[PDB]
Amino acid sequence: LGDFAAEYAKSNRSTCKGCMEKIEKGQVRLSKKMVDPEKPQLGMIDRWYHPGCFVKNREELGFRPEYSASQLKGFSLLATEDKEALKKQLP
DNA sequence: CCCAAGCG
DNA sequence: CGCTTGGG
Ligand SMILES: [Zn+2]
Repeated sequence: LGDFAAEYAKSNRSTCKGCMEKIEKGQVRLSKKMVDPEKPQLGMIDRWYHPGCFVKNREELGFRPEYSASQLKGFSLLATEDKEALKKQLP
């Protein structure tokens, strides 16, 4: 059961591991906590995705369309409008 | 110049 | 953890 987060980007310095394009400050982003090959030195760090790019990879990231949004830690803290958009985007 | 939030 | 850099 890989663990997931959802939040508004704290900054514009993070990069979407999907499209490899930088995410903008304030933009809704999703993460799988997960060791990096490069820095196993680091333990379980966040890998961030555009919700779209995330969705592209539900399988490879081990997303459980069953449980749904509830499984994204922090999902409840989002604007109602934003909460909605995701529910839709979701398997 | 400065330095800790942010990220990786 | 250590580095880069937003935000002073
Ligand atoms: Zn992306």
